[PDB]
Amino acid sequence: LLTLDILKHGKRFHATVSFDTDTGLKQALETVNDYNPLMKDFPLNDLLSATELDKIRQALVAIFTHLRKIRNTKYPIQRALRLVEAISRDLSSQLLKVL
Amino acid sequence: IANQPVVIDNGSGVIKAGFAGDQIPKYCFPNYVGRPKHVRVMAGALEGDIFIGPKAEEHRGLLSIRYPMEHGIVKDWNDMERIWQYVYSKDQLQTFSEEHPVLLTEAPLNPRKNRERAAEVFFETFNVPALFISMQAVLSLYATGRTTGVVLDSGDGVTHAVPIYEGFAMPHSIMRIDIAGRDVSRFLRLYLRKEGYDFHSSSEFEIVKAIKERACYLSINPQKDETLETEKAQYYLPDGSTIEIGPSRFRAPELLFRPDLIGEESEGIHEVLVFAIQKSDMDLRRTLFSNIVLSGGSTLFKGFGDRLLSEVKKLAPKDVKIRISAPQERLYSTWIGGSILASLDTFKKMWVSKKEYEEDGARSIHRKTF
Amino acid sequence: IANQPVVIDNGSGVIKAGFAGDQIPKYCFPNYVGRPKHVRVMAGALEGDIFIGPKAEEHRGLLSIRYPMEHGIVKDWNDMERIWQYVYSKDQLQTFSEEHPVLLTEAPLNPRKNRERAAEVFFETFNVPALFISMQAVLSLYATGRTTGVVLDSGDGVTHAVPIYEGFAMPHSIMRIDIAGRDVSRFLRLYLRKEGYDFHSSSEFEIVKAIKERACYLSINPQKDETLETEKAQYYLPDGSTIEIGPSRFRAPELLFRPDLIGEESEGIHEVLVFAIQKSDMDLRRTLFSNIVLSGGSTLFKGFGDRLLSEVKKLAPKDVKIRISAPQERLYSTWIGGSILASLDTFKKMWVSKKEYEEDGARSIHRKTF
Amino acid sequence: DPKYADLPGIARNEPDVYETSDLP
Ligand SMILES: Nc1ncnc2c1ncn2[C@@H]1O[C@H](COP(=O)(O)OP(=O)(O)O)[C@@H](O)[C@H]1O
Ligand SMILES: Nc1ncnc2c1ncn2[C@@H]1O[C@H](COP(=O)(O)OP(=O)(O)O)[C@@H](O)[C@H]1O
Repeated sequence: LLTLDILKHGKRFHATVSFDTDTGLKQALETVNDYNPLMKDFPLNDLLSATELDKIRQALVAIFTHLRKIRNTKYPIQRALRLVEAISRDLSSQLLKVL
Repeated sequence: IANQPVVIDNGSGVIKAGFAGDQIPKYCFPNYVGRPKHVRVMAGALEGDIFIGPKAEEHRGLLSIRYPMEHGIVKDWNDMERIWQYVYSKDQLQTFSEEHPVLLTEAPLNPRKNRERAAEVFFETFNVPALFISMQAVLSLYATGRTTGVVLDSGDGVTHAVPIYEGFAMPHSIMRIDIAGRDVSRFLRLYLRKEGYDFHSSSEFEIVKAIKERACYLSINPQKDETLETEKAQYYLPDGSTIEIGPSRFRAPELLFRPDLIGEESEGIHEVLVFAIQKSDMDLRRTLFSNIVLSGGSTLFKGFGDRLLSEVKKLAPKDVKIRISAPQERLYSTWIGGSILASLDTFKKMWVSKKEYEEDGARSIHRKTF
Repeated sequence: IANQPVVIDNGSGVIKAGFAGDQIPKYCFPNYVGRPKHVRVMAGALEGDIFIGPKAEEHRGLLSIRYPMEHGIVKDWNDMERIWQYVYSKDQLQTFSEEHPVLLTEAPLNPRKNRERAAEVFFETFNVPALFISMQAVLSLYATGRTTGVVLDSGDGVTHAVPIYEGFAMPHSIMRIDIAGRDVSRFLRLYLRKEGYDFHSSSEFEIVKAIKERACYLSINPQKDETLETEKAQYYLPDGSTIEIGPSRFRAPELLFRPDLIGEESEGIHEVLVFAIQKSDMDLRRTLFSNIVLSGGSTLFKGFGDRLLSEVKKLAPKDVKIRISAPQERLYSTWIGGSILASLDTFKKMWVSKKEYEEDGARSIHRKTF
Repeated sequence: DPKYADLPGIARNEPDVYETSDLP
């Protein structure tokens, strides 16, 4: 920050203003922390680590209950559908795995 | 495509330009077109008909200068096209018009037609990839490293005060008055006619501009100084003549603070600043008084800001801290700020697409005007 | 899942919230949604389109204020949701809306829809584990030690009187008028217009509130100062202007004691309390006259206690001892009572679980309303 | 400074901040 302070003292406002507005760090931290509780501790490992059909269903149950944190995370609708289709591909992968 | 964008300040008397990402405008030349008014006989004479650029000042005793932009509004569009092509000429930038995003400035509250026609020029004659037109105030705030303030500038033809609070501009508090540098110079020319010098030619008018920039100075109390005789500066013409100015050296830039002298019911520059503040809200008045940012070449008068403090202090409420910041690069604040805004990615998310302009036209720029 | 329940004093003038067990409410920000009025031009300006609390109190001039709740009844649910989200935000609590029980107060006699929609918000948008809606009278008794008394609160939007005796509330004796602090500020605004000072913007409405809180008092007599036409005490504005008032710093708060000035037949605050006491049982009058509790910010005017005493003394039967307990926490009494109630364990039995609401709905809230 | 010399017109030797005095 002191470097930016020196630049502000030397009035070389190009660097300071570009560093304060062009760095997408602000919206990045916002959107990242926004999706932080949903993308945290996801039990998808249970599907890829399941061997029994019971565990397949149990993994789906736990995953779908974990997926309820949506309102508090603002995840995009269509992108959520994309992740859903990825979930089913993990499902079908484990289906042929147990199969 | 997006190469290094170009910033052009259409100063109504001095156009300032250069690329973005720079730090100073290396292309500063007065705004006019000088055509010769004499007869050509000797082969091997000067070159070309128009004389935009430094060649004008080099051979001003031949030309017949014509100003294209009067009071920020362009009258002779062909001259502005020639000037803009001269900005892209081999002596100024050497780039091609189809290579850079253009950041054109504009005096606030200019007629709609001015923006429209400028769009036509930059997208039909020049085929620029992108174009953005903004206020001159915002740029000065960028160049002065701030976010809140009242940019009170004085270009060569338009003075105005734009109060911007925390990056949010208040449009209904914008005060614009068309009395700047050219009117100060014109009034000084009239005074020299009454002093017996009869400057009436075009080159003589730019000599008057040189006098205004060098010998005038502002008053403190024009009556205290009116009752007493003054220095009576001795300015030397390029010919070698000698001119004396007398009390008009302080009476000439009085037109800014008082347009009654030129016979015009309008407001002073102090009234513009004070009204521009008071047209806004109440919670912001104190902060706007504490942050007054000047710019514009016609604020470089010696002894100007001190009189501005006495004037605004005489008008503003009791004991409010009025704080005027006047940097050294006032002449290029709009350019430097244009370089700052044009050296960003938000600028890419802020200009007007050439395709979108072709699809829409005037409505496009009037939507993205802010 | 529960750890330190979140007490929320959903007041139409200022929302006070914090965790349970806290002796003092940590966050008391005003109840309004501030949206900007002036376009953003300069990049790097303020972020977001919704300003709540501390930010919408410093940049007040830039904003337009929309009160969500008026007269204890929510108008825009969107705004209340945003304010509650602000309460759980990083700058206020850093908690989740699923880990703490929520005690949200409410004025008495509000429509059922407020209770329904309030719980719908706290059970659908927020996945609150436990919600309990209370009265804004019992809580003041809790935070004042007493268990028998007449709670006479005057918030910014709704004043009422609830006679509670030995922990038993007598609901049929509840009197409630919808004339409070908002109306006093608004009527003060009309008095300034009659004194030549207009205010129409929403951002300048809080300056009217500022005048009220810093310069309004209550005369012990309505005519001993009326025809006297007293001095005009000056009062400074946030910019540096000057307002002299005179007959409005006492004429504006008499709207509480006589709402005929606003053009509405109703009962004054004194008649609210006296009628709430007289509607109760014959044996319970002396204990209610000797136990009067004050709450709400409108009960902070100068000379309010003396006026309230003299009015009740005129309306009460002769020689009855009238004691009006007036604590110093009239603004935070209801909240402190909420922090006490939520810190108990009977509150666990008093709330509503999430599945309770899912299996029942609004019915469960109207069941545990008292 | 050289950057503020190379240009034609610049306020050389002038106070940059104009402000009223203290004693409010
Ligand atoms: N040292 C000076 N003293 C007084 N006036 C000056 C000085 N330098 C420039 N000016 C005035 O400033 C004008 C330059 O106009 P300018 O402010 O550059 O317009 P813009 O800022 O819109 O380019 C000149 O015409 C001249 O009248
Ligand atoms: N010191 C004061 N003197 C007089 N009135 C006040 C003072 N402070 C606040 N008020 C008024 O009382 C209101 C306080 O709101 P409050 O009574 O808490 O409403 P609520 O109970 O609905 O939150 C403020 O909006 C203002 O109208």
